[PDB]
Amino acid sequence: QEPGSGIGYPYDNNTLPYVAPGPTDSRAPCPALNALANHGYIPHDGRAISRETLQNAFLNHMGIANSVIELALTNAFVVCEYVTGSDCGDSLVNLTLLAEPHAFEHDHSFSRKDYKQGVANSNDFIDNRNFDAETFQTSLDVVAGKTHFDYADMNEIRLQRESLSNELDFPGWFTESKPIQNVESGFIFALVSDFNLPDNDENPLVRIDWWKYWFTNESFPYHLGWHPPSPAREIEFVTSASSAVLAASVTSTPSSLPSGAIGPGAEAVPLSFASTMTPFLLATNAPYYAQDPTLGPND
Ligand code: HEM
Ligand SMILES: *[C@@H]1O[C@H](CO)[C@@H](O[C@@H]2O[C@H](CO)[C@@H](O[C@@H]3O[C@H](CO)[C@@H](O)[C@H](O)[C@@H]3O)[C@H](O)[C@H]2NC(C)=O)[C@H](O)[C@H]1NC(C)=O
Ligand SMILES: *[C@@H]1O[C@H](CO)[C@@H](O[C@@H]2O[C@H](CO)[C@@H](O)[C@H](O)[C@H]2NC(C)=O)[C@H](O)[C@H]1NC(C)=O
Ligand SMILES: *[C@H]1O[C@H](CO)[C@@H](O)[C@H](O)[C@@H]1O[C@H]1O[C@H](CO)[C@@H](O)[C@H](O)[C@@H]1O
Ligand SMILES: *[C@@H]1O[C@H](CO)[C@@H](O)[C@H](O)[C@H]1NC(C)=O
Ligand SMILES: *[C@H]1O[C@H](CO)[C@@H](O)[C@H](O)[C@@H]1O
Ligand SMILES: *[C@H]1O[C@H](CO)[C@@H](O)[C@H](O)[C@@H]1O
Ligand SMILES: *[C@H]1O[C@H](CO)[C@@H](O)[C@H](O)[C@@H]1O
Ligand SMILES: *[C@H]1O[C@H](CO)[C@@H](O)[C@H](O)[C@@H]1O
Ligand SMILES: *[C@H]1O[C@H](CO)[C@@H](O)[C@H](O)[C@@H]1O
Ligand SMILES: *[C@H]1O[C@H](CO)[C@@H](O)[C@H](O)[C@@H]1O
Ligand SMILES: *[C@H]1O[C@H](CO)[C@@H](O)[C@H](O)[C@@H]1O
Ligand SMILES: *[C@H]1O[C@H](CO)[C@@H](O)[C@H](O)[C@@H]1O
Ligand SMILES: *[C@H]1O[C@H](CO)[C@@H](O)[C@H](O)[C@@H]1O
Ligand SMILES: *[C@H]1O[C@H](CO)[C@@H](O)[C@H](O)[C@@H]1O
Ligand SMILES: [Mn+2]
Repeated sequence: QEPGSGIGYPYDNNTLPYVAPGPTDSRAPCPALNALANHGYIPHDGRAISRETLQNAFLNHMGIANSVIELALTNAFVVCEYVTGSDCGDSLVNLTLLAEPHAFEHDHSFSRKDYKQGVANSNDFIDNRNFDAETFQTSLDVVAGKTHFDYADMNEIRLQRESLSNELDFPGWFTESKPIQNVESGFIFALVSDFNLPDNDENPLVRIDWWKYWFTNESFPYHLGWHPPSPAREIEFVTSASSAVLAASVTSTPSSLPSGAIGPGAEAVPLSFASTMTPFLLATNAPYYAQDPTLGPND
């Protein structure tokens, strides 16, 4: 928000306004990075981003401690080297390259289509990067009529998304990514679980309106009473939440789940790519921004 607005106070004492991305700006397949870039906490153009810039942006403006993004930074730069063909040092070339498929970006996302989702031909690919309202609605509908959801509900959401993706993706494309997705499940609990409930740290419940605002608008749900978690969330909270989602009892089993969908997941680890492997082409679509309504500087 505008720095004088005081909207972030006393949690964020140095806010910057929302500015929609323009057609030449680089955006990510990540709703967090996109929100940060829309506020200029990382470059508004989404280019040439250092680790420290990301660390400070997350810590000071989202209540996410450095520990939470350690592996994410490692993988961002692994993917940068893979996509660009050379070491990216400590300047991430852009956000868009993070949508390189079957890498850090993965199938069965909560709010993005898959790279080969619903394509008639094997060489076809689509926008697996920008927010997709229809896709996100398939996640939201699992918790329809609710204001909050818990670990078991999140497990049901990711199963629905796995089922849909496995059915809709071009044959042979779908690849399960439980470890990375469920770190992201933990990220959702970390950012938009309801800290106004007495047992939030032990038993976090996601506020659906907060989640929907963050994902749809790629800005922060301050108007809904959200604020950055304080103290900043740490990695322990995230991986615990991740394990709790995958441990939760499934009471509704979708059909067409991949092998081993139900049950614990492997620890997320550093990515690696063969030098022989050429990257998949990146979707080239202009960056998504909310248009129904468009957002003001304080939104
Ligand atoms: C340097 C830090 C980060 C990097 C490089 C990064 C990168 C990514 C990438 C590549 C994806 C796409 C995966 C996919 O859904 O196919 C993604 C998704 C996601 N990210 Fe980030 N991320 C970072 C930090 C965070 C943080 C701190 C949060 C929240 C606290 C966050 C929230 C999410 C969520 C919820 C998704 C899933 C979106 C969906 O499934 O529709 N990210 N991120
Ligand atoms: C974010 O950065 C990535 C990585 O640099 C950009 O993707 C790459 O964009 C270049 C064009 O600047 C593409 O190069 C072109 O490739 C074709 C086919 O190989 C070739 O015939 C052309 O002469 C040219 O070299 C490159 O393919 C592409 N990389 C991938 C894997 O898709 C991306 O455009 C950047 N996005 C933004 C919004 O800044
Ligand atoms: C995206 O952001 C807009 C702007 O903040 C949301 O629309 C507003 O919602 C706030 C409460 O968060 C209300 O005070 C305003 O009356 C609304 N204004 C307008 C112009 O509609 C919108 O709800 C957000 N989208 C989602 C899905 O959360
Ligand atoms: C991205 O741009 C490429 C050319 O630069 C196209 O070949 C791709 O199909 C893809 O096009 C999509 O996004 C662009 C924005 O660059 C739109 O102009 C197209 O209409 C399309 O949606
Ligand atoms: C914001 O400023 C107030 C008043 O000076 C202060 O009490 C608070 O600690 C500040 N918040 C942060 C996160 O620095
Ligand atoms: C989440 O899981 C990690 C291991 O992946 C632990 O280090 C952390 O304490 C939490 O249980
Ligand atoms: C790890 O931490 C999470 C979040 O604090 C808990 O919900 C979980 O039960 C475990 O203690
Ligand atoms: C990972 O951690 C979660 C949260 O404590 C457990 O519920 C799960 O069984 C696994 O050990
Ligand atoms: C069985 O119960 C779980 C508990 O959350 C739900 O997520 C599911 O929809 C089904 O009703
Ligand atoms: C749906 O079915 C699966 C496998 O049959 C169970 O693991 C799940 O608990 C739910 O009943
Ligand atoms: C229980 O929930 C799962 C996941 O949302 C569905 O696949 C199933 O149809 C039932 O409603
Ligand atoms: C979230 O984190 C837990 C604990 O490391 C994993 O088991 C899960 O697969 C996801 O990566
Ligand atoms: C990480 O691992 C891959 C193999 O999966 C190697 O090709 C790469 O060079 C790095 O060691
Ligand atoms: C990268 O590009 C090579 C050819 O240069 C392909 O063979 C490969 O499948 C990938 O698309
Ligand atoms: C979002 O932006 C548009 C202009 O692009 C306005 O018409 C709207 O009222 C809101 O400010
Ligand atoms: Mn994805």
